[PDB]
Amino acid sequence: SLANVTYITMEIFIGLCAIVGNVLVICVVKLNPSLQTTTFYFIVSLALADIAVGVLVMPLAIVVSLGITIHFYSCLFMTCLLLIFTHASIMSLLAIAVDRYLRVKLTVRYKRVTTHRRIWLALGLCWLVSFLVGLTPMFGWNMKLTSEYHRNVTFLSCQFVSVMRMDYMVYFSFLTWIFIPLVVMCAIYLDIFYIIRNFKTAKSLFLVLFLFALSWLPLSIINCIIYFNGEVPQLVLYMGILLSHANSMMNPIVYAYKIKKFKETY
Amino acid sequence: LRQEAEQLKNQIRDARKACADATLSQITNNIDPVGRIQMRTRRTLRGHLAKIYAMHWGTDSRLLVSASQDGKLIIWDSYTTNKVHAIPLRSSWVMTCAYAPSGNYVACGGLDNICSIYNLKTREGNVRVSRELAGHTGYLSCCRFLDDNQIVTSSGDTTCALWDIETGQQTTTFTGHTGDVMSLSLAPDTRLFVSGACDASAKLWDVREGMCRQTFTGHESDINAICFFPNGNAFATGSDDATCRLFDLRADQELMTYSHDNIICGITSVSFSKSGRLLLAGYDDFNCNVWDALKADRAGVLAGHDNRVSCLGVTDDGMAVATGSWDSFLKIWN
Amino acid sequence: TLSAEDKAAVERSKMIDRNLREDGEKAAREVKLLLLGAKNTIVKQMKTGIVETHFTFKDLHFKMFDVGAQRSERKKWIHCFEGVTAIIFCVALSDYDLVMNRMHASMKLFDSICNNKWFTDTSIILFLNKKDLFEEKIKKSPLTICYPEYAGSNTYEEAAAYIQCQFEDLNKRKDTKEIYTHFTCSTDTKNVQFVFDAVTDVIIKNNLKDCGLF
Amino acid sequence: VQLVESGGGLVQPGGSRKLSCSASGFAFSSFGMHWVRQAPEKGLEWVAYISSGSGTIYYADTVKGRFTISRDDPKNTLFLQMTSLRSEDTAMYYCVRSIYYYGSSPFDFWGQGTTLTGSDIVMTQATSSVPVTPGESVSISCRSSKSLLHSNGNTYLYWFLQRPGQSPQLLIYRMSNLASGVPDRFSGSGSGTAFTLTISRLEAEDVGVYYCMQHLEYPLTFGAGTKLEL
Amino acid sequence: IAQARKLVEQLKMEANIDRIKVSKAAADLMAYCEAHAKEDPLLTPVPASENPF
Ligand SMILES: Nc1ncnc2c1ncn2[C@@H]1O[C@H](CO)[C@@H](O)[C@H]1O
Repeated sequence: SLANVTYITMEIFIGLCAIVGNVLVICVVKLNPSLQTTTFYFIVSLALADIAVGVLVMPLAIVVSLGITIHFYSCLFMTCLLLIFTHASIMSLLAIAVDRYLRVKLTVRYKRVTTHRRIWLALGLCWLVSFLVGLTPMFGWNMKLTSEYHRNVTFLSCQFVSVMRMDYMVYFSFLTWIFIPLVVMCAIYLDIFYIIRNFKTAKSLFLVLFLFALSWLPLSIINCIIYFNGEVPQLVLYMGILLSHANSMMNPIVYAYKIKKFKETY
Repeated sequence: LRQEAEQLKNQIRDARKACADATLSQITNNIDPVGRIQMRTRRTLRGHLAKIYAMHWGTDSRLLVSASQDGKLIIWDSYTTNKVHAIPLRSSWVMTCAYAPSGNYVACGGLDNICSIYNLKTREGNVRVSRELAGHTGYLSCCRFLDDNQIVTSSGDTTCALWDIETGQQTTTFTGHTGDVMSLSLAPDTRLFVSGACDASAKLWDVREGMCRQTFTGHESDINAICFFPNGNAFATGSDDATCRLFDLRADQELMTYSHDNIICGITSVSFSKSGRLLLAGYDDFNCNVWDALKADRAGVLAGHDNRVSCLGVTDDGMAVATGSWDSFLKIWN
Repeated sequence: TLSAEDKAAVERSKMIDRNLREDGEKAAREVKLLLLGAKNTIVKQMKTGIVETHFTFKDLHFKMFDVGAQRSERKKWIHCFEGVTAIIFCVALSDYDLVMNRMHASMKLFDSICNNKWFTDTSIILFLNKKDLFEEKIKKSPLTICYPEYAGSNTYEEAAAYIQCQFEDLNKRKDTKEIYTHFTCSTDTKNVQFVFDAVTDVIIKNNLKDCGLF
Repeated sequence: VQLVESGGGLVQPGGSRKLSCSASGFAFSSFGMHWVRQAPEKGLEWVAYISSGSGTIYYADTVKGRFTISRDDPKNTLFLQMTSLRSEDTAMYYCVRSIYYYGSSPFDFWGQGTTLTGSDIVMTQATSSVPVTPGESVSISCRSSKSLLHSNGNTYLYWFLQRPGQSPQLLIYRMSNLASGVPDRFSGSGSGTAFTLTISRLEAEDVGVYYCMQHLEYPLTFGAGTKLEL
Repeated sequence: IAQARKLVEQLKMEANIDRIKVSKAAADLMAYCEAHAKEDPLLTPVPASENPF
């Protein structure tokens, strides 16, 4: 296991880069009551989703890498938490992008139509949806539907490809919650670019979209190769998982730090 | 006419020249320094949302009142970081605040030219306005309670006035300044007071008969703050020329000049300690220097504020000092 | 821990904090416009000490602080208005022949406002008042009595456009603020329409700078 | 400032009755409210309490579960809902307002009062009845089990005066403090365990029953009663 | 002409007041701080038992 060893260690350092920044953000909001407004609410929801990656996802992402012999329903529930809070980070990125889209489409009415009550309802809605997308295989979409042999096997080894269905990853993980948000986020940022003109501001929108694409698209096409009967090496399969968690460590860098109000406090 | 007043200006000058035989530095060069004063923030009051412009302590050295530009007067329990009262204001433009010696009243004022007195101990339990004073034509700068019945106010129409809370009309008017009067300070015996103005001159007034006794000059810029010594025989002024100066009511001249070469910005608030050994001045470089008033040495820096320091005040027992600033934060230092 | 009365004192302090943030978003929702310039004509048709006028238009609440009654020094209270959206500045056009020159006193006031530390980020709306009386005055007297370097025709369109270009020439840090220039009409109500259109562009930039885009 | 309690009267033990009071003359939403029960020819008993904004609600252990207390701030009406009544609950019910901040005087006003027909600090009065001639200074002793001195430095004991035929009146709200509207002849001193109230002059208005109350920890317990006679 | 009535006799009433020497006048400022140096908590840091902050 000359490759698995370097994977596990790098998951912690990226892992602990993530958890320091997001905890910092939550305090900064609570220390400054001028920052307790509409704008910073969405940044709190992105920060809390990335804290849950640091304390839940990061221990559980190592467990499935060692293949420890555990119960089938225990290994599926451990991988169920790998999808609740990573998809919660993606849905929080869409909530910020629609929040910036209301700023250029509503104008004057933005501070009147959007109410503090409505922000919790919509943030909570996104969080709720994310919880259910991570809890789909346990209610009848488990791997046992593919073969009758897997129903008799109990106390197997915990491998992500052995418990999680290749089907769910390509059509419900990728096409509904990775592909549809990406095409929307491209359409929002393009529409902001046309209304700000009627190179310094063009790179601000392009960088935000570039890091989202770099973190989730190399892993998404690995699931397409395995489903199309291909074979992938594990040198790049481990690097895809790393990049899939690197989105949490760059969220306070690209969203909180660019805010000039935060830029003074920190 | 003017030639008779000009020759007696030299009559003030040569008597003052013969009065100064030595300096304060030549007396205090043979004493020990107080040392590098390092003091930290013990409490931070985070309730406000706009710039803090005025802050006054209480007589029991626990309750303080802070005035800000969002239209809120908040009474703070500085021991437990609590909000005893929150008083909404009729005009959001507030530049001064005051606390009664009995603790039953507070005052506020600003660009509305109106000094409002709020009652704190009423039967109904909510803070309500007790007396509305409106006789000035210039913006209110500083107000200080004498007791529950009379208050002295500073205004921007080059006048100071003495009021009466019960009648609601001023009894004495203090005239003679040419610049905008920016500050007040009440003496420990509450018989006489000073006022710093924008004519680079501060004048000492009598409360009883209402006449200016002495006139002090020396600054090359407008004065923003004033405070008596705890002895009551001296006071200090803070101006916009990055220079603090100390006066004596008996010597009637300059004694010490608190300035540094690297300080350029002006001074907003100046207060003394309990013993008068430490002078605390709030500058506009986002920090607050502590000046040893007998040695003209910066013995400590208070650099915990994001924006400029606008108001500061020391407790009656000398236990703590609170600093207000434009970043909506009150910080109690000890 | 705490006693039975200290727990209720902290609970009282928490109930105040939910009323401070309730009033904080109420005040930040409304828009503040400082009204400078020597003024009284624009406020009577849209509707001692500082006089503030509260009015609403198209579901937006405006407030205009008229500080024309302040006869004191402007330096001691101009930093109290740094958290505003736009300074409404009024220039009369019929005082160029009247006299110190009354027209040149407006440019001295305009130079001090734009070069302030506290008004660098804040936009400035410029109103050129009494445009009807300037048309009769420019026919009887030339504009060259004020400016010896005056060039071009003496017609009303060229003279009014000539005054405007020096007013924007006094602006420094042109990337930060934008000066909106309007000619006042006494009969029509288009003056308050220009204020709403100008303040919409500022708060869009204010909303975009909160998130970090623009 | 007045409190008029509505409701009350005859009721079966199987019945349930609702008690409410009318608050006027003060900012009702900023004041916490209490219900205090006075049994016939017995001491005062605390029932329930609501904080400001209905944040924290406490109950007495004997009436917990059976009793419900609620308030309506726009209505300025405080409600008590009683669902199960025994033969012990037949008593006079008073409503008390109280506000809590630094230097505050809680329990400062008492209602008129309507009639209805384990680890607690026990307050005991050493004397049942002391007949006092006017002009002679006396001390009324209140004895506690647990020490009322707290870490922040103020002892939480409250002195009340029951004039015959009227509502209770607060005289002294904490030790070395005096309430408003009370003359300067009332003076109190305290210790770790034993507390006393030292009056100097006596008049016709000073006769009655004196109750000491504690506010250190819920539930609040009153004194037995020190009657004075003429 | 208004300064002839007010400003003329105002400054001469400020002229004929007694002044002590500044060596003696600043000695009272020096001696006041030495007399109260033990009672100023901002100069000498008090222990945290009696300190409320
Ligand atoms: N093909 C895969 N093999 C192993 N783990 C995967 C795969 N696809 C997704 N995951 C896991 O799911 C998480 C996000 O769904 C990833 O960070 C990773 O832990």
